[PDB]
Amino acid sequence: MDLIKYFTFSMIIFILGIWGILLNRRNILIMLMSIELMLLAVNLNFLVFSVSLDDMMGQVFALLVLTVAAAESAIGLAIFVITFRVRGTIAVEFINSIQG
Amino acid sequence: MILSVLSSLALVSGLMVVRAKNPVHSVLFFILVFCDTSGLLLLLGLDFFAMIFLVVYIGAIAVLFLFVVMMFHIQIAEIHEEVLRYLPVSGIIGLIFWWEMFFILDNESIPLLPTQRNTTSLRYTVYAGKVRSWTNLETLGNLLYTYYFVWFLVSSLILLVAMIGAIVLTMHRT
Amino acid sequence: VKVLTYFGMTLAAFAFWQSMDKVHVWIALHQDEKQERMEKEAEVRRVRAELLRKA
Amino acid sequence: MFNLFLAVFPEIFIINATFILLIHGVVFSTSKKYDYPPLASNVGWLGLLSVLITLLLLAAGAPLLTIAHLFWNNLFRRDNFTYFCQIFLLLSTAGTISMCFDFFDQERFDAFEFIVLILLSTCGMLFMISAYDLIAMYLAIELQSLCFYVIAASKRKSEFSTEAGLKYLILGAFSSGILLFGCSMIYGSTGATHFDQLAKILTGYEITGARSSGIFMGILFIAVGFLFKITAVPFHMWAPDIYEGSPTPVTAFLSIAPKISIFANILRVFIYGSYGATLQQIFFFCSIASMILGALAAMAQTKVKRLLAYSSIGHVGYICIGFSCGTIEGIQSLLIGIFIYALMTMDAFAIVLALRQTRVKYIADLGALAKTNPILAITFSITMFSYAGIPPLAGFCSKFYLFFAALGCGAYFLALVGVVTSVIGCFYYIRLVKRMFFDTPRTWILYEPMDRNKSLLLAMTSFFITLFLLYPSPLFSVTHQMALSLYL
Amino acid sequence: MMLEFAPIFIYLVISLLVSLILLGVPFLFSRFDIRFYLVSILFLIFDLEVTFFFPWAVSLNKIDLFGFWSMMAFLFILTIGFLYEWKRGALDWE
Amino acid sequence: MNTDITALEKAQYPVVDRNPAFTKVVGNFSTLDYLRFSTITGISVTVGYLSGIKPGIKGPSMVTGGLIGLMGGFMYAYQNSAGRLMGFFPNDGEVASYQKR
Amino acid sequence: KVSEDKNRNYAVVAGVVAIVGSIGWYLKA
Amino acid sequence: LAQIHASENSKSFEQIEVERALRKKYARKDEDYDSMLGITRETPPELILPDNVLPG
Amino acid sequence: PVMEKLRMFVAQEPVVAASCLIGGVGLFLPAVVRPILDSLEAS
Amino acid sequence: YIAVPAEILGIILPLLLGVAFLVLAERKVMAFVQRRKGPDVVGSFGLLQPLADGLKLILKEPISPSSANFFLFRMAPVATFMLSLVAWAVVPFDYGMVLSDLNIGLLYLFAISSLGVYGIIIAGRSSNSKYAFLGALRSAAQMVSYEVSIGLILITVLICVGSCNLSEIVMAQKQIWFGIPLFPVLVMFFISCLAETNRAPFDLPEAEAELVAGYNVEYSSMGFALFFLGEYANMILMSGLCTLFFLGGWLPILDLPIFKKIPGSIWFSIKVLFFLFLYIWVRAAFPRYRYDQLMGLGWKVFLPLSLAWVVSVSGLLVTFQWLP
Repeated sequence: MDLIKYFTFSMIIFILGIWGILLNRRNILIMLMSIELMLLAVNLNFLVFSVSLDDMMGQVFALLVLTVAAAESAIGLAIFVITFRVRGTIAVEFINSIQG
Repeated sequence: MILSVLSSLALVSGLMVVRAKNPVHSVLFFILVFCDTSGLLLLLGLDFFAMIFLVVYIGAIAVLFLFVVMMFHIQIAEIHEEVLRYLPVSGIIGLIFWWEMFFILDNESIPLLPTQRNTTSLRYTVYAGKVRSWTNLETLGNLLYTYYFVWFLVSSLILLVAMIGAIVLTMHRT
Repeated sequence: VKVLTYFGMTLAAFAFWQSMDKVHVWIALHQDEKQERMEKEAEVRRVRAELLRKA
Repeated sequence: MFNLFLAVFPEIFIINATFILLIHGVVFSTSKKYDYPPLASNVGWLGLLSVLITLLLLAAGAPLLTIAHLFWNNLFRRDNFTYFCQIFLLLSTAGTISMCFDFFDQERFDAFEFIVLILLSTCGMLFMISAYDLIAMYLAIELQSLCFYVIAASKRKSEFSTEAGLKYLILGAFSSGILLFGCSMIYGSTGATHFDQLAKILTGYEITGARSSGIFMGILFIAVGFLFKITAVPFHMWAPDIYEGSPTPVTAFLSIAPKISIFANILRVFIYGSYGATLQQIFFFCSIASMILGALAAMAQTKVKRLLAYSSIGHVGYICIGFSCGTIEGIQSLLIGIFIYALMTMDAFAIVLALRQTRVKYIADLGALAKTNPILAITFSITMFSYAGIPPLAGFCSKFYLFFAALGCGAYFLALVGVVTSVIGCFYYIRLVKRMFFDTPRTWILYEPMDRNKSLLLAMTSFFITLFLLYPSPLFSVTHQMALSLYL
Repeated sequence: MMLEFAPIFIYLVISLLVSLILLGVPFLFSRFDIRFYLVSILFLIFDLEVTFFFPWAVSLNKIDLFGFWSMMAFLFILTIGFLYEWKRGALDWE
Repeated sequence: MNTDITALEKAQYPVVDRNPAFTKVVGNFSTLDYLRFSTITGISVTVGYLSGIKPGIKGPSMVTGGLIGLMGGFMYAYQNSAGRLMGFFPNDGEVASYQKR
Repeated sequence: KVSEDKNRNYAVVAGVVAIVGSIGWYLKA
Repeated sequence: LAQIHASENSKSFEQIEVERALRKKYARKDEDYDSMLGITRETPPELILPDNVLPG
Repeated sequence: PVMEKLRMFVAQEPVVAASCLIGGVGLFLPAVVRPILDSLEAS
Repeated sequence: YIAVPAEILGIILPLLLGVAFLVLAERKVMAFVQRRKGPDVVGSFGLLQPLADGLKLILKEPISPSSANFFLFRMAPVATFMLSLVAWAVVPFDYGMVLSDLNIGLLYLFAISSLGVYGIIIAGRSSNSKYAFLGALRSAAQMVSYEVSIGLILITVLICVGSCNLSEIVMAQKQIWFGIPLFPVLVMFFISCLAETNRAPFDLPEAEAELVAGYNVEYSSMGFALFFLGEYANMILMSGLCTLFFLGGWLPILDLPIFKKIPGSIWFSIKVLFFLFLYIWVRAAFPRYRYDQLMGLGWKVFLPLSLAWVVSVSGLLVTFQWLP
């Protein structure tokens, strides 16, 4: 039952990311962290499957997804900083001008 | 059992990432979720990935999150909302995703039920593979830079874009 | 939260994961009924399409 | 050893030229001696030259791009379909760059890093087209996406541009995570990431009763990611806001090139892999939703950029109808629709960038344009009638297929949706012609004449739009070639 | 083998206990600086560079010249990034 | 590192040399190859000069454009020469020199 | 009597080289 | 008013060219990119009119 | 006259010059010396 | 596994004593350089001064300011103290004398180094004092900056050895110590260790006179003690790494029977003691940099040199096929 238990560990992290999106409509920083939780869960999936199949391709991709996650976080927080610097606040009511 | 302890720690720590009032605490609970993930990786025998999750996720990414969040001094009013009203929608979404994905492997990967018989005596050992064993580190390093070097280089291009975009978006030179 | 609150939530999560273990054993125990039901539904579809082409 | 890299000569050249331009820009923009010169136009001209040399290298080396195919097999796959897709992508990028010099000079947008990021994303889309493994596909998609996040926020003091970048990063990272979860399910279920291995594993079975739910959901999540990328409803709401909030040359670039590259990916992944009906029903239902929602939302718009965004959503619906039918003519028509929509969009954004020198924002700003600039009002009316699909303009071609497949794959509800949404689209397109020709406003806006680059591009695209149906043989032949080369 | 990690865990628990004994016995008697974001970004990039060097350094004897030159190309791209950052004044704290 | 030059689409002309060495391909450069090289380099120098006037850096811009053109023109000439030696492009002169030496 | 701007002269040479080279390129293909 | 008009009308060809280039140089601005570079472009004095002719 | 410009560049920035030299030897040896050794071994 | 706690205690307790006495030795050597005597009244030759200061500190009343971060404020010194203690599980003192023979021990040390920043960051933020917070941010930035150079130097050594096992790294120096060919690398490593332990000339938290309040300004009694003890335990560790990586660990100076008579733990201790003397000698010798100067040194001097040395060592070993 090993494979199912590791899988459900990763799955709970993924669902927690989804819920964190669902539960933070005023908190866009936590939304970015929920996306990072989903990415972590996917990385875990790849590593667990690599072990389970005796195949190395899951580990190569896990390392590359690590690089991608780091780049995404750096750019994401830069955009957060310039959004805050322009507006003076992070409240969602100040980032809703574009619509229709 | 051990997997149950780690799963419970990660579940509570993740709830605290997505439910803490203070975003600094959220970033700190995220560090705990990454530590727990490192423990899981150690159980799978992948010690390189277990160390790298510590070095990159906690040592570098969480630090950046912490620096930004701490200097932002977010006020609790700008981000506060009551979440009792989302229990039904969270319930339906989470229940659909639970019933469908916590059991996606069950048809394909049927668990072996533990019997009251010693099945350890049927483990077949092949000593030929054990003469010169490879670590996780050198097994990965055998592939990254030769058979799959193009993806390695594309990842470098991704990092270059991150450096350029960070400078261009935020730099105000004195 | 209080430290005791984090401890109690961990205990509850541990109980949840043991319950999930019981669910997994239940699903594993009913693979044979799934297989036998699938035998019928696929064979019904065969006997069916074969009869529908006799005419 | 050196001759193996003949297969990556175009990419090597474009990447090295991008590095040269990055260094040149950063060295001479910081120079006190030259008084910190704005280098956006200089590096733009040099980068346009780099793109044209890359195009020369790629098109003149057609057989050499398939050299060492076994050595390069685990990294990418170059064939005739990729050859033509990459040529078209490079042409789109060259046109978009040529449309930016007036914006650089007059708004004084001085950042040369804009050109560098456009070139790096062009590299990423070039790698996207030849991707032949889920890993490589994801990496190239992420490179392209990160470049777009950064250029969407380029006007870093503007509320609109910062808002656009923030929504793009969150919705883009969310969709990428969903797609990556699908790749993990497929890998876990099949032990394979290469497209050939996935083809062999999945053909002959589809849903054979004992269907792998892991494979099925990997496919579903990957499909959701692709649909986000092509702005299909219900994964579309990021597109109008990002299209409006981004700087207009970014909007022009995001409207064309990513669609070419993602549709190449979709073809080589789905049409080539083999889950079957569900995959096409996904795209069928999303095409219908896209046509209806795009038509209604565009009918509600009062600003030019939003109208164009919703029009693009509707047109991707029309194009995806071709992928839904799953035949040779379906793929051919998808490719023809992509090509014609790209040329039309390039026409429309050339006009928009020309009018952005006097800050066009509303449809009503185009009042009395047939008096102040009659030949521009005619060129723009031709584009709107082409968008509406009025024969014998090039836009009819794509509309003709929609009904051809609807009566070919036997789908009359699709036909009815097409008739109603075509009528709605015609209405909101001819509303602009009414504004430029029939209205008599009290206050007029006089617009500055466009530069030579945009006038030449506009003249060529307008001649294509009016006269393509007279000599359509090359596009038909080449798209038939590409549709066949997907399998052989 | 992962057997050698168990002493590290028991060591952690004992260190925790010592920490709490030492800390407990006495209980018986609004200004954002972008330069910190920029240093964080630089550190993250070079953290990933050290990470990609670890497998390369242990695998150099098998990958030979091909592996060496692919790592050199990787470094060249990241060092172009570093030169960009240098010329833009991201390495200056005055 | 195991390698394989074999292409997906077979060469349609006499294969003078399957995997010609770098210096052999460079020495195979013809008059047309040098004409392509020179045209690309000259156009690139010219574009560098013309686009450099407004910022005031016409000379440095000329050098940058010339470098881009030199790399691109050399790559194009190499492409053509190696394709001729490998039989992918019409290679009358290569075959005439091969059948004699 | 003499054009002094050296960079201008080199640019002129490059333009002439490009024109003559394009003509030769057509003439030999 | 006569002072500024007389100053303009008596400029030589070279000074006319110098000021035409300067006028084109300073017609628009990018203060965002300037702040990124950490520089402050200043209007040259030959393009600044005296205060006695300004509307205020 | 790019010969004292190199001299000034070494005088102003000795760490950069030393890094370029050290890394340049590291790149030069496999690029040039190593094929010489491989060829000398073939004969 | 029942005797594992005995081993762990036989590591942790003598380490806490060695740190107590490192503080004393620092006060004695600085005193002697300054023509003073140093602690010599509390016990014979001042040898009971550590005990007296520790007992004084535990008898001090805790303060616990009225902050909204009561828990984090107390947890930060625990965090840093634990991190400083746990690195010693993988340190080999002699052949076979090590608690955990990790095959990934080099990367594990790098990971602990990377974790060390959080204690300082959290102490600075949880203190509810802008001076403490700013000092903490500067110290964290300095630490992460010099971690890059530390990691690239680790890569140089790994290239020479071809294994992350610390015992293997030591035993690869039997032919020659790595500090002979890589003496500049040893110099840069020692300087990067000074900057990572926040030691002179890089000790920003000590520059209170300079209008720079350190991250631990609000701490008193035992939390303040835990910060100080973690910092000093890190100095012995960084002296142990300098010894393991470049001075051949427990190996003798010369492979001769006269030198092989004294055990390997004595050799290892003596080299560690040499490096601890230099940490104190430098504190006693030079003034300190400003924050901007040491940041410039970190990014503009030590990153480029470290990267160049990686390239040069790997290229030279690949050229002549001297790789492990």
